[PDB]
Amino acid sequence: SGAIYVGNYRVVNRHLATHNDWANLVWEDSSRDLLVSSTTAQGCDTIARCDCQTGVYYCSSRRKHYPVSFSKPSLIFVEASEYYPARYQSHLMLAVGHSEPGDCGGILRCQHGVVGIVSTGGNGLVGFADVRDLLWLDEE
Ligand SMILES: [Zn+2]
Repeated sequence: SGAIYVGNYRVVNRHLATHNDWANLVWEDSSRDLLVSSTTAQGCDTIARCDCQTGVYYCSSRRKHYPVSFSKPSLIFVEASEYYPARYQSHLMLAVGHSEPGDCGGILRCQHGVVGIVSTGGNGLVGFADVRDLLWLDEE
């Protein structure tokens, strides 16, 4: 589990979105596994605005923060998980690392802020849904 709280936005994995999230929907994209909802309270998270490919992500299944190198956001085939069929996922970044389904929503950060959230796993890779292209999270 996990979310990004930027301004009056909450960013979650689309597959983990709640009724409240859908009742307060701003934007969602199945192909990216992202959903953004509106919040009453101001969040304090900063979205990274950069092309960094090194960062640190939180892995809840190991209670560890792992430094990782990660790929550029791309359209990648993802094998079946407990929450999606085998399919193409867009704006996805891969690293070598541990990811169980419960690790979805772990934050990946660099010196510039939040890069993305864990969205995929298996075959010894961890996949992160990028958020750095969503410049509208910074305003409104
Ligand atoms: Zn960065």
